Amino acid sequence: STDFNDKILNEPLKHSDFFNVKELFSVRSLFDARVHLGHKAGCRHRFMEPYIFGSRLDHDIIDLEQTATHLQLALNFTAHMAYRKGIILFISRNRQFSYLIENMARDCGEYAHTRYFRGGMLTNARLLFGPTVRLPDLIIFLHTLNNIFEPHVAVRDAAKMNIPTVGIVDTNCNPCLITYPVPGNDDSPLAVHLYCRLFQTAITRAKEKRQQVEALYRLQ
Amino acid sequence: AKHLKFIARTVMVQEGNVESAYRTLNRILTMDGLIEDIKHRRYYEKPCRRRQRESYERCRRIYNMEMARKINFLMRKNRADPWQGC
Ligand SMILES: [Mg+2]
Repeated sequence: STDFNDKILNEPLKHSDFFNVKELFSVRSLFDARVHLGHKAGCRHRFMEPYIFGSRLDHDIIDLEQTATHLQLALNFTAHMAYRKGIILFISRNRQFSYLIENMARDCGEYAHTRYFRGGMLTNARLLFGPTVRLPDLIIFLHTLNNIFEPHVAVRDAAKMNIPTVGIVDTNCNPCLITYPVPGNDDSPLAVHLYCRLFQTAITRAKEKRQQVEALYRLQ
Repeated sequence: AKHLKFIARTVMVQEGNVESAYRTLNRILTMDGLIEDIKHRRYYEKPCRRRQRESYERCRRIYNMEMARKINFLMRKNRADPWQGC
């Protein structure tokens, strides 16, 4: 058990990019997906200024260099969690992409909550689901805002319950409590599809690498 | 008194529909504020009450114009739910 854990769990933590997530994307791919388009300058959020490249005719432009760095970190974290077999829950209240996100979750073997987030799903989880339920080990927000342009209550609840949160934060979002913010465009279908594909690929790579490493260790 | 008669506030009836003529005249007086002015001048509105009423009407107009702007802005979003079910 000791050696197994030491060589399985802690081995990947010794490498900058163990799962090679940087190859999954490039600044050009994000640009082509339009990850760099934000809302009007009037909708801008005070905490999203550091990630905004500028304002092109009252339209904010998200610094895709910072997006690339943040996306690297978020994808690496997600890959490591999937490798460690944690529960990854995808949250998004964008009804335009509810179906897509649910399908991505089902395909990648993780969970999704794209519906009306009932109060207490995380803070009252033991009562709602059962005393032995296992809460998600990572929450990935494809849209950190609810359908009234307020932060998803899941963000606050995840911070409360100490569940790390990856999250795509647009120029009108509040990245303060999101553990791994990925400044980007969460409203374009192209951008949302790119995010879904990236997270799906990273999680699948992590799971398959976990299986491969386990087989390598157990066969010897 | 010293002006010519039948030029001010005079409307000509078309085809004999005095009801339409009176409606047009009433619209004219109301838009010019004469009806409200007469109603308010029936009794003396003391200056403080007049100022309070003017301020209240200005605030009411600001609020109504802003609410109408919001309604007209959001009216487009009264479409059929495109993502019904999901
Ligand atoms: Mg957005």
